[PDB]
Amino acid sequence: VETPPEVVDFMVSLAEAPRGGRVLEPACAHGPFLRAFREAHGTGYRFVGVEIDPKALDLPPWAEGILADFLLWEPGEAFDLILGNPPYGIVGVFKAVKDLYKKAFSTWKGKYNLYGAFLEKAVRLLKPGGVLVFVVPATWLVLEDFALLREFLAREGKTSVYYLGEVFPQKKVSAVVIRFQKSGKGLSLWDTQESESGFTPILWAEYPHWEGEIIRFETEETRKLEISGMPLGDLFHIRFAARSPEFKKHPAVRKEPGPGLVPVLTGRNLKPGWVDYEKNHSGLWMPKERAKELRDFYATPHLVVAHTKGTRVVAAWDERAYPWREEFHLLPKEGVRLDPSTLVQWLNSEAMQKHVRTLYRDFVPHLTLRMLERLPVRREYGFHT
Ligand SMILES: C[S@@+](CC[C@H](N)C(=O)[O-])C[C@H]1O[C@@H](n2cnc3c(N)ncnc32)[C@H](O)[C@@H]1O
Repeated sequence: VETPPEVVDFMVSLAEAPRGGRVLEPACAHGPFLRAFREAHGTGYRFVGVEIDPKALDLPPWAEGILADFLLWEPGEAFDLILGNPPYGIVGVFKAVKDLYKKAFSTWKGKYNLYGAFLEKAVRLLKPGGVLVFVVPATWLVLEDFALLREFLAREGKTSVYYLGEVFPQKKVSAVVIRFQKSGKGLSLWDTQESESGFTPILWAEYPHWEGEIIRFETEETRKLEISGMPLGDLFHIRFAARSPEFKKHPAVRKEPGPGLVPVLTGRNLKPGWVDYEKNHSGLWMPKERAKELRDFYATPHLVVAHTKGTRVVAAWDERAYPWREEFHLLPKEGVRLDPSTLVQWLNSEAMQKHVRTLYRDFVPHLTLRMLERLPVRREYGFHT
């Protein structure tokens, strides 16, 4: 929260409304965007603010305050411009309300997130040609739970995404400003440069036929690398480890070492290019040959790629086939032949790190399945014929 001034200024500069138009700020509180817009564009507008907490609603006399749950409020009028910084979070009573939300919002998938709902509601309250400018996390660009939100936006209007990054005081959230015009078109991806005067936009690329696919920062080098290799997801089955509880509810699993016992490995045992079979980080041990009973692949030496180490590719070949409590487990597909040592070297390479960092920056904190499935494998490390 607490939208930094330079961010509010940037958003206000992308905003527009016809003289007399209705300007709305959902989850307004004291109305930071209502005020800023008026100061920058003028008084000739109808300013409206919606707040649910009667103790937060602190608006000037020129603004029409409204106490309601934006997500469930049904006004009788559409709006020209919607400005705001929607609440970031899940389920906030809670589960009770959540179900009404789940039935009210069509883009709601998985645990979703409140900001996605605000976006859909906002678009639905917009009149044709209307404009919304929101600051939100960058997770919806790549995450699976936001696939429906992406399709929605793509089909309802033209979308512009301005990458800001980690601009808020709390540093682990990457922000993005979305400028949506309810006048169908495609997607424009912009980057920004932070200077003393604030942000300066820089057009990165445009996708006029965008229909909701993941948004990435592509360059000629990424494109090149991807067309000249095959997707890792065509050569391997990506499997998931058993969660810690499965192990604890499994007999033969001890919480103290002993002879014949092997440590249940975690992401701390995975190093770039090697596995540390020595240090136990889970506090669980079990007879190696018994791991096969939790997941069959535990008995097969295979490739392990990290999902806990952030947005980078850390991989190793588990030659010993130990039980794992996490990470991605890759099993080659039928007929795929590969060179483990060179594949591993390739995945941990600088070029691979540069490639991934270029595309997804810091949108999300960990490498996801969708990012992993598309990693290009040079045909000289593995192939299916
Ligand atoms: C992200 S804050 C934005 C505050 C302020 N506009 C700013 O930019 O700093 C969302 C505010 O709207 C209110 N709010 C939270 N959940 C809401 C909901 N479901 N419906 C309506 N208002 C909500 C809260 O009081 C909260 O202060």
